[PDB]
Amino acid sequence: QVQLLESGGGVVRPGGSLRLSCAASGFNFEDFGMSWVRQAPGKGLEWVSSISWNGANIGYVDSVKGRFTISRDNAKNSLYLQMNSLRAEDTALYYCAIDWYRDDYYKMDVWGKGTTVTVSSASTKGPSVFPLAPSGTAALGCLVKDYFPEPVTVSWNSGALTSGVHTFPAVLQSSGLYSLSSVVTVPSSSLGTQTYICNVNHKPSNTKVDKRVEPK
Amino acid sequence: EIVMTQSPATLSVSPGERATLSCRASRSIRSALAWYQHKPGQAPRLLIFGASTRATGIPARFSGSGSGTDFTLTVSSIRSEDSAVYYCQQYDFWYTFGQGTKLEIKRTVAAPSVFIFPPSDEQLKSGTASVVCLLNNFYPREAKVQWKVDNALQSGNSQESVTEQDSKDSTYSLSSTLTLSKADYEKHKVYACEVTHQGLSSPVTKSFNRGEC
Ligand SMILES: OC[C@H]1O[C@@H](O[C@@H]2[C@@H](OC[C@H]3O[C@H](OC[C@H]4O[C@H](O)[C@@H](O)[C@@H]4O)[C@@H](O)[C@@H]3O)O[C@H](CO)[C@H]2O)[C@@H](O)[C@@H]1O
Repeated sequence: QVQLLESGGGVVRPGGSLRLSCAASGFNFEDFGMSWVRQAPGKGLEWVSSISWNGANIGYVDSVKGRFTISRDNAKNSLYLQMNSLRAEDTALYYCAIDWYRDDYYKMDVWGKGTTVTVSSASTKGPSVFPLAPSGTAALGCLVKDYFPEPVTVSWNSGALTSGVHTFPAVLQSSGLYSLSSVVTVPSSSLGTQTYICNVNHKPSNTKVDKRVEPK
Repeated sequence: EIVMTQSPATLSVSPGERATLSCRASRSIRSALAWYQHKPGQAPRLLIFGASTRATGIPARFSGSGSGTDFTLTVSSIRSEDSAVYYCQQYDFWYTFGQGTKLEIKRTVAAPSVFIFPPSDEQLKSGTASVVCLLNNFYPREAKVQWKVDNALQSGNSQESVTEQDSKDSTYSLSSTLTLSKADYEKHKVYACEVTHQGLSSPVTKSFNRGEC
């Protein structure tokens, strides 16, 4: 389908810089104005910047004026955001979205999935994955422990198992590292027959783990 | 800069009823007001543009109106899938979102299903033991978890996490993780998780003996 794909997020020190990109496919990129919209942890959506279809009108939220620069490359169907002098308030998930069709009408019904920007001095650390082993209905899961920064994604059976899955929000431990669990409830009779594997992916540290959860 | 003020901040409404959400701009934005639904884990979804025009595929139970500074969204025949944060957004002069209204679906009371998980042997190799207690599919959100180690009440060594409201059955789930050193974990035998919730006749305890089964 129509798609926007953000990339370039990661950990950067306060005062540092980063360039985000947003690749468009499935439509005439050159026909649409584009916006960056962010969501800081525990806060609401905040519009950041916009560049019209032909680059004639460019806008910024006041708190990023002089620090961020939006641009586009129609030949590469790509939108960019150069983020300088990064502050803690810039820590957020960054979405790209179309806004207007040319100068005719507001549309803004196509959004990306977001890329995560973390403004921190701390180091990147991949998680450890431990099984939460089962003991009519059974429960099992995976413990994803001691990673930085957010986020991690967890699937079960490579996305085949979705019903009954609860992946918890991460908690910040006193160590400064994050930890979460993903659990699933399954029929107790299928424990010896069906195989259960959590698929943990922590992109910032290039960690991909497939853990088998079996009865003890 | 235009200030968008949304009210109420939070809302808890049972399936089938209706809720009205309010949005105010600090100066006139004419009709350039949009409404968005944002479910946790998904990208925002446009509901309304032009103050009163449903976006493509949005059902008639989403109704928007307003002009100038005052706007409302009314959501009728509310369903469990409507659990989300709802934002207004002015687009008369660039773009500004309101702070949002978090809509919870007030389903009937549901007691937690409680499970306890001992540390894996693999984790004990690292020198830390994580004991996890799971409270599954309960409503309302408020629940108390107490850890007992050899009948000694624990304090300060646990952390809780609550899921977002389930879009299908409107329940919550909660995990409490007890963290101990391997040395502390191997000193004791009985590890217990005691759960209190309004849907339970009496507090429920799930426990295990270290090294058994
Ligand atoms: O046209 C769609 C395209 O425009 C942006 O959104 C519009 C935006 O305008 C706010 C004000 O900016 C304009 O002022 C600058 C004007 O002067 C120079 O000559 C040119 O750079 C430019 O034409 C003024 O016209 C506007 O009042 O805010 C609204 C957002 O909904 C749009 O009207 C982009 O976001 C969009 O892609």
